[PDB]
Amino acid sequence: MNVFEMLRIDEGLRLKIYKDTEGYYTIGIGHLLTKSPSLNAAKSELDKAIGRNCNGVITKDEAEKLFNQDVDAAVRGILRNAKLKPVYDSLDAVRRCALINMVFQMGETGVAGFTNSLRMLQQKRWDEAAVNLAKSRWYNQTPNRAKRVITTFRTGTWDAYKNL
Repeated sequence: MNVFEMLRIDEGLRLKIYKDTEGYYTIGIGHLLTKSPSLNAAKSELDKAIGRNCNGVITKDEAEKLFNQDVDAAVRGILRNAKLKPVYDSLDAVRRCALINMVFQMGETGVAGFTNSLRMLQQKRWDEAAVNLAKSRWYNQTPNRAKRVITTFRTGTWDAYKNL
């Protein structure tokens, strides 16, 4: 299993503009288009992102292209962030995938706010960090996805996804 397959499981694939769990306009593999209420603002962002008039719909290829960009941007963002990088560097390969996942879902800024949890992961206190991470809006809003990520940080294996 790799980060791509992991995220594809967590986000799903949708070829037509859709609303995410927070009610935002999204397309493809979890690609946020806008936080704006206007479907029109969304279709506009979409066309700008793809480079064609899409009329709210994209091909598999287009979705995968966006996905490749988003994962790359997530990784580079972690590597450039002063709070994130040291954590990332301290982790093993699977746990690294877990942090990429959180950053892809909630942005760098959002993850950087998990001060205490970050400190625990850095210290390799797996159990403690898992309990701390669960005390968040993140966990309460998307509990099954959060549990999958949390288990990944906890165990250092792909067990939570081997099911799926």
